[PDB]
Amino acid sequence: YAYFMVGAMGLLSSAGAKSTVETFISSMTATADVLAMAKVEVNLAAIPLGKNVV
Amino acid sequence: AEPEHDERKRLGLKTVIILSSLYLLSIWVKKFKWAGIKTRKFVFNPPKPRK
Amino acid sequence: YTSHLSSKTGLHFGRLSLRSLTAYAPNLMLWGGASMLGLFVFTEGWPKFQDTLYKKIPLLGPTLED
Amino acid sequence: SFSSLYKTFFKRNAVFVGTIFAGAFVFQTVFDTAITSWYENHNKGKLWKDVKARIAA
Amino acid sequence: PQSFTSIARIGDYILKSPVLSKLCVPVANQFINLAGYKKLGLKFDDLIAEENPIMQTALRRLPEDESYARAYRIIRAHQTELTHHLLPRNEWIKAQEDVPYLLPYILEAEAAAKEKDELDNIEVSK
Amino acid sequence: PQSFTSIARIGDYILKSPVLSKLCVPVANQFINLAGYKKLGLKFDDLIAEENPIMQTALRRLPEDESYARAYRIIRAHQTELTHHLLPRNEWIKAQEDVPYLLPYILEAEAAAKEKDELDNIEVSK
Amino acid sequence: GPPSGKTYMGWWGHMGGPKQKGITSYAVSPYAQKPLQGIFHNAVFNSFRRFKSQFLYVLIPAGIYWYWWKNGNEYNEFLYSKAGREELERVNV
Amino acid sequence: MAFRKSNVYLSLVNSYIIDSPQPSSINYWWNMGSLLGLCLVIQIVTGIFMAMHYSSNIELAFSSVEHIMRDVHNGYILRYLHANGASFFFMVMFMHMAKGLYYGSYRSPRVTLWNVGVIIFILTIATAFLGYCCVYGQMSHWGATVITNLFSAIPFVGNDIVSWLWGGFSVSNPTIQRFFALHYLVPFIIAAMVIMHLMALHIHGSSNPLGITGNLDRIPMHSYFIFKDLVTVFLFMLILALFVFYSPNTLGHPDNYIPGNPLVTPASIVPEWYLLPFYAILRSIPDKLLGVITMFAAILVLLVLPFTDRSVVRGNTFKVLSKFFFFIFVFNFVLLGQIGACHVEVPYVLMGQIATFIYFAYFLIIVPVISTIENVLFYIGRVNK
Amino acid sequence: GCVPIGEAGDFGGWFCPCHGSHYDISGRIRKGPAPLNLEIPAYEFDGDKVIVG
Ligand code: HEM
Ligand code: HEM
Ligand SMILES: COc1c(O)c(C)c(C/C=C(\C)CC/C=C(\C)CC/C=C(\C)CC/C=C(/C)CC/C=C(\C)CCC=C(C)C)c(O)c1OC
Ligand code: FES
Repeated sequence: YAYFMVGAMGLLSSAGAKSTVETFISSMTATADVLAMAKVEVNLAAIPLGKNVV
Repeated sequence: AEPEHDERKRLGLKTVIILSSLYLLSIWVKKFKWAGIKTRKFVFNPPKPRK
Repeated sequence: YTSHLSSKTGLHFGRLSLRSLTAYAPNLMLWGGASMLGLFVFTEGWPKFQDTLYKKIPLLGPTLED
Repeated sequence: SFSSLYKTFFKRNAVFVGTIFAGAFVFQTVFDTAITSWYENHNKGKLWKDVKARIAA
Repeated sequence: PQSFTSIARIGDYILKSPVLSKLCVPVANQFINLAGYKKLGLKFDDLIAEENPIMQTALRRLPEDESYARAYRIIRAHQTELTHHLLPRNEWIKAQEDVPYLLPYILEAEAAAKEKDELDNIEVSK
Repeated sequence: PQSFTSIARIGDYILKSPVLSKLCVPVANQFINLAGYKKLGLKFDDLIAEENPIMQTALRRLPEDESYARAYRIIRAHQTELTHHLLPRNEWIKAQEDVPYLLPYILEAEAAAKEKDELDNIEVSK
Repeated sequence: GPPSGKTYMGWWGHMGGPKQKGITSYAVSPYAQKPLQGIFHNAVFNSFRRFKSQFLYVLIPAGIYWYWWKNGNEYNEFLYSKAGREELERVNV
Repeated sequence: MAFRKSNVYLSLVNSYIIDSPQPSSINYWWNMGSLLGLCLVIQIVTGIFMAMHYSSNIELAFSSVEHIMRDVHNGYILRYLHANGASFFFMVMFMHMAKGLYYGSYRSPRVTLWNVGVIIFILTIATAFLGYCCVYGQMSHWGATVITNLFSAIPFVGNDIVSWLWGGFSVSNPTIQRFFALHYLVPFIIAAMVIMHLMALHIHGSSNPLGITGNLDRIPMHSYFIFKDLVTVFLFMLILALFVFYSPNTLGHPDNYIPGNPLVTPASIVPEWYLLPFYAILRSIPDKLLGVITMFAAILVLLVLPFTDRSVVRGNTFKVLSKFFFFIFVFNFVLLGQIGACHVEVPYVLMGQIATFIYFAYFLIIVPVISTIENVLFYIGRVNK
Repeated sequence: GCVPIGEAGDFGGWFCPCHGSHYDISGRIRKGPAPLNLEIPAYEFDGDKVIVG
């Protein structure tokens, strides 16, 4: 019984610690506004032969 | 003002339940291992007055 | 034993002996097992690790749908 | 008898920690699912899941 | 911190006079009984701060048979305060048993220390 | 860290062979001459470090006179290096008097330490 | 404080080094000493003898690596000097 | 009992500063290390006074540095002092390590000190890279991108971890904000590690240059050695002033003074002077995983130098071959940095690969065989029969 | 992850300034620690223009 109480404490503490670590780490991950997908258009008809367009 | 209420309340409910359970468990364990000293006794038997 | 007892010396790098390692082999083996078990426990948000965890346990963890 | 349970689970710390972690994992998942379900059905028509169906016609 | 020489002077002055005694001793006993240490097992020869050097010398001067009793009283008090109960109303300290045995061992040492600390700042004498 | 059992074995093997001895004695002498420690006033029986407990046991076995002389030599070396000078060319440690006085007190204890580290891991035998 | 582990050096009075006897250190005090007793003789002579006694130990490595670096450089600029088709392609390619 | 040993707040300073039995024969390198610590503290102070007037955006980070260098009363002194104090800090850091290698300090008594020191080293390299990213010049941005992409070598977790640390698909506001916050934080952790280094040091004191026991005579720090640290720090302060006033841009490169532009790259991408040795070995071995692992191998080898040398006689003052090999090692290091700074061409690749081989070999195999030769020669020469 | 310089290298294509990845005119690694060729993004041509996203 005593060890089962200690184990319940350990299990709940582990769940809580995992959740807190998840919160703290995912606070540093990519934000929402940094998720802008970029579409670009290039005038190929204006590109000369011996030139690189970037 | 805070387009984050739904998940805030859900998370709060989860945290409250987890913490209340852990509080009760901790109360129990403190009552447990502290009992090793709370129930002790002392029987003072004075020594023989020799010096 | 008259007279020499024919002692033999076990292999050892100072302190650890072959006997101790033989005794501890399953212990460390499933200690590594438990360590990786806890590692799976700790990680849950990685889409790669979540994707890996979804298939191996399909009767307990079918939680991906919106 | 509980002697078997003790000598298979709580005699050895390695298995004890393994079981505590596995139980933590399964508990976390099932607990999250249950709490989300309860918080959901507790508000019928207050969550966008049914509003998106109601608006559709 | 406040030496027991001044306390002794004020106490003698208050107690010697009849009218102030009659007006002040009735409330002192009620004050002590309402204080609290009496029931929990403390004698007033123990509750004082016992860390400053002059009290340290006084403690060093105590005979064995009182130091041991003081040790028992303080440890039992620690225990009972730990368990949040109170002692049963049979092993308390009676009204007539709160006798000060540690007071003279403080007054003598305090007088010696005070009248030695002054002796250095002596004058040419005349 | 490297025991003197292996060093002694290698040394005896090199010295026993006559041709290899004729090959390696002159280079050894010239090396120890250019080593730069005879002049400043050191015997090689001191340069060995004093962190291993076996070294502590070795020193604790020394007689009084050698320990005192070693102390004098080491402190004088400290001072002379502090000055940046070298000793005068009268007390340079002569080659013929670089006797080994401490090696046996290393080997005698090293053998005991090795057999202690071995005998613990004995087998039941037959 | 709790007792600590064994140590080969202590504080003043319990250094723990081997006990010595017969050593007799002297002094002169700094005020009545005229600090720069030797300031040019000691300087020049000791500096030059110490430079002599530890000269090779830096001359040899520095010279070795300088020769190496010079050879590498000279080959490098020989590569990019009217030799990019005959010498470059036989090692680079 | 004297008040110098009663008050705890002052008892500590007594035990570490006022009275500590340093050995008699100490040369100027221990003072070199103390000067190093004082350089750290002046760097921290001027860094705080720098940050009180520094923005933290990415469109407003270069403007902040030009503002602090041009349009603030007595400001450019601060910025050049921070930069050149860092460069001198790395100079003295390498000098302190070289002394440690040479004189036998890394040996058994202070393995913990050696470990804490190499931890401080990797921390310091991280701090310098972070700060060098804080400027967001032209080449600094490329360096940040390269290092934050180094971790992509790890299998399986190669794109998740970078996407976490980088905080985005490209170097942008979160990246620089994160880098600046870390660059501010980590020096305090360095200070904590310095405290740990001191505690692990004082347990057994310093070592004699002769490699001999120092438990015979000793003299206190203050009134003898405090003046030695004072003179060496006066020398450092004057040389640093010479750099920070007369010739400011000599311990660096003239590319940080360029607005960030993820469109073009300089002709040659080079780190600052104190990283070229740890950059040549990257071009050395042409496997991405091999390079990423071999950097940390180049540090772990310093970790494993203890219980590798096996000469019973500490130090390299009395081992001609060992000290000659040490000097060829130090010239190897400088040659490695130089060969890194120059471009990758036909002879240079062979130069660098041979340099890496002989460098790692000196750490691994040269030291033990040379040590055994030294021990056996010493044993045979002085004995006759 | 550092831009190769155009019209430079050992194969007339691209050269990594960081540690020398010689990308041919096709765009494949020849010499250098780079283990993969340079990945080609998705695109859809539309007449005299093109869109990439
Ligand atoms: C913040 C950086 C550091 C500080 C402040 C520091 C501080 C000190 C101090 C005060 C000493 C005593 C004498 C001296 O000043 O040199 C010392 C000695 C020493 N330090 Fe450090 N140190 C630092 C970095 C390192 C590093 C990175 C290493 C090794 C990787 C190291 C290894 C040593 C060693 C071996 C000694 C030996 C002293 C002896 O043998 O006599 N230190 N350090
Ligand atoms: C902890 C306090 C510190 C602060 C507040 C601080 C702040 C700064 C700032 C603002 C810059 C310039 C930012 C930029 O140019 O955009 C900088 C640069 C730098 N810092 Fe720090 N710093 C601190 C500590 C350190 C330490 C401890 C070191 C290394 C020992 C260090 C090394 C550098 C280096 C090398 C640069 C070079 C980049 C440039 O020249 O600006 N800093 N620091
Ligand atoms: C592209 O050309 C190059 C180039 O090729 C190379 C090699 C380099 C050289 C660069 C390097 C060698 C990179 C080295 C840099 C690092 C290793 C830094 C990496 C970053 C970190 C390690 C972050 C550290 C931050 C922390 C907060 C550490 C965490 C702290 C902990 C865990 C302690 C917690 C505290 C307590 C009390 C427990 C260049 O700079 C460069 O550009 C010119
Ligand atoms: S970045 Fe391409 S080889 Fe260096």
